[PDB]
Amino acid sequence: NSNNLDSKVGGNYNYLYRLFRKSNLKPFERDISTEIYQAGSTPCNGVEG
Amino acid sequence: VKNKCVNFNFNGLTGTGVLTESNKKFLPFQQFGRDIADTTDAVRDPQTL
Amino acid sequence: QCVNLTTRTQLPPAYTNSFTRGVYYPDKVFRSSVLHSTQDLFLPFFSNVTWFHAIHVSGTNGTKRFDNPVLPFNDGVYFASTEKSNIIRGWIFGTTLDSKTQSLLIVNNATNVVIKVCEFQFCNDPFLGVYYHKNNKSWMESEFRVYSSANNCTFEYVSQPFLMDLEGKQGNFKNLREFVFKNIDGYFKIYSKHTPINLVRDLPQGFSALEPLVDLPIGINITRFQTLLALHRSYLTPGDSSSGWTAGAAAYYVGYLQPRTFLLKYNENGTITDAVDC
Ligand SMILES: *[C@@H]1O[C@H](CO[C@@H]2O[C@@H](C)[C@@H](O)[C@@H](O)[C@@H]2O)[C@@H](O[C@@H]2O[C@H](CO)[C@@H](O)[C@H](O)[C@H]2NC(C)=O)[C@H](O[C@@H]2O[C@@H](C)[C@@H](O)[C@@H](O)[C@@H]2O)[C@H]1NC(C)=O
Ligand SMILES: *[C@@H]1O[C@H](CO)[C@@H](O[C@@H]2O[C@H](CO)[C@@H](O)[C@H](O)[C@H]2NC(C)=O)[C@H](O)[C@H]1NC(C)=O
Ligand SMILES: *[C@@H]1O[C@H](CO)[C@@H](O)[C@H](O)[C@H]1NC(C)=O
Ligand SMILES: *[C@@H]1O[C@H](CO)[C@@H](O)[C@H](O)[C@H]1NC(C)=O
Ligand SMILES: *[C@@H]1O[C@H](CO)[C@@H](O)[C@H](O)[C@H]1NC(C)=O
Ligand SMILES: *[C@@H]1O[C@H](CO)[C@@H](O)[C@H](O)[C@H]1NC(C)=O
Ligand SMILES: *[C@@H]1O[C@H](CO)[C@@H](O)[C@H](O)[C@H]1NC(C)=O
Ligand SMILES: *[C@@H]1O[C@H](CO)[C@@H](O)[C@H](O)[C@H]1NC(C)=O
Repeated sequence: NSNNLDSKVGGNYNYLYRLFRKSNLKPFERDISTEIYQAGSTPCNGVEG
Repeated sequence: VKNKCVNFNFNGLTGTGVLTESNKKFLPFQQFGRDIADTTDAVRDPQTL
Repeated sequence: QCVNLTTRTQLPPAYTNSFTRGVYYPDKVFRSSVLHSTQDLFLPFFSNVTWFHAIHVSGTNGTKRFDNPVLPFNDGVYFASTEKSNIIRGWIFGTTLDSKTQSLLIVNNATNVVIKVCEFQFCNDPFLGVYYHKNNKSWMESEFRVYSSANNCTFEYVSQPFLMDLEGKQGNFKNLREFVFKNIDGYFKIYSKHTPINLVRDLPQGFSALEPLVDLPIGINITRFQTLLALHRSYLTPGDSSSGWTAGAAAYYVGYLQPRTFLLKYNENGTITDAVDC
């Protein structure tokens, strides 16, 4: 636990996690892309909505 | 200790036996040698090489 | 920076037979006078291997082949190279060769060896280039057109400086370099071997076990790769940096590894001298 280091009174937002990936990651694989995820059938064009 | 029956711990690999000078020429990336029974029968000394 | 080459003659792809090449040491365990059976990603014996040329033969039509296409990286790549003037400069591996995804660059800058996992905006026609000076009668490296921008990365490695003479030797191929590239569990496995050899056109027939070269902790998704070559410029073949170039004679062969069981023979000296594809 690192609550005394990685927590801020107003909220520490410097740590991020990847959500909405097309497929599961392979072992020891890193994905740092920031492309907009397409959950529905409507294509995205680099914008969120 | 050579030419004597001793317990040996070579780079974490433990065993018992007699160590003698070997004519085998290990490749630079190789550390252990095994026979047809998969037993460690040759070893490179980590210090004297 | 980004420059696309022109005046390239269109020719059908070439295919050759890999007889027994592509065998590498499965592990780092010494074995002597044994027959060892192991299941691993191997190049099948007598496999259909793609062949790419780099050659400029003059004439009314001639042939100007400078082959650096983007080839698939399915499960592992056997890359053989027959050359005499060090034409092959390196490779780039990735999924989308642009800034969207991270890519691995293994290049020879004619002074150091650069291995970089970085977000590269690769050119459509990436290459390297040396220049021949009539007064000096020497070849110097002058062009590096692999990528446009590099950003958002982790992996950097620069080798010790060397000379790596760039003279345009003429005659027969005097170097055969074999590489095995694998991408397993976030690790880029590179096995390498070098052979003198002496022949004209095709891949030499024989056996040569590839020894482990490097274990890069890469950790990226790889499905495609492109070979970065070196072109020649001099007082001849004039142009505007897009058509004023000549390609030194070289060939490189690409094959794909599959999960196979191989029976290798370790001689009394611990060298793999023969193999059987079960
Ligand atoms: C991934 O790249 C982002 C863009 O880098 C900028 O653009 C490049 C083309 C190049 O010119 C480079 O020099 C620039 O700095 C990094 O910056 C973040 O980009 C996001 C847009 O997706 C933006 O919202 C952030 O403000 C910006 N931050 C900074 C400090 O520039 C990324 O940096 C990291 O990711 C961010 C989400 C943020 O957490 C930032 O603090 C991080 O350092 C790069 N990501 C990496 C390196 O993981
Ligand atoms: C590694 O990259 C390949 C290609 O970029 C990914 O395969 C693609 O997967 C998407 C869906 O996930 C498909 O729509 C594409 O058609 C696929 N392309 C190819 C060439 O196969 C693969 O999913 C990636 N692997 C990981 C673990 O992210
Ligand atoms: C330390 O190990 C090296 C092997 O790299 C060896 O050459 C050297 O003799 C060793 N020194 C001592 C004091 O044992
Ligand atoms: C090379 O061709 C591609 C075609 O996809 C083009 O996008 C790129 O701009 C060209 N490079 C140049 C003109 O330098
Ligand atoms: C190799 O494959 C190509 C097409 O992929 C085919 O034309 C050629 O005949 C094959 N080689 C052999 C020896 O069958
Ligand atoms: C190749 O790159 C290395 C470091 O990236 C650099 O030191 C070297 O000078 C380069 N070689 C050239 C530009 O010919
Ligand atoms: C010849 O070599 C010298 C140093 O090696 C270099 O400064 C000079 O530019 C070269 N000649 C030409 C025409 O580039
Ligand atoms: C094994 O090594 C010895 C000594 O170096 C040599 O005489 C012998 O020819 C080698 N065996 C083979 C098959 O090369």
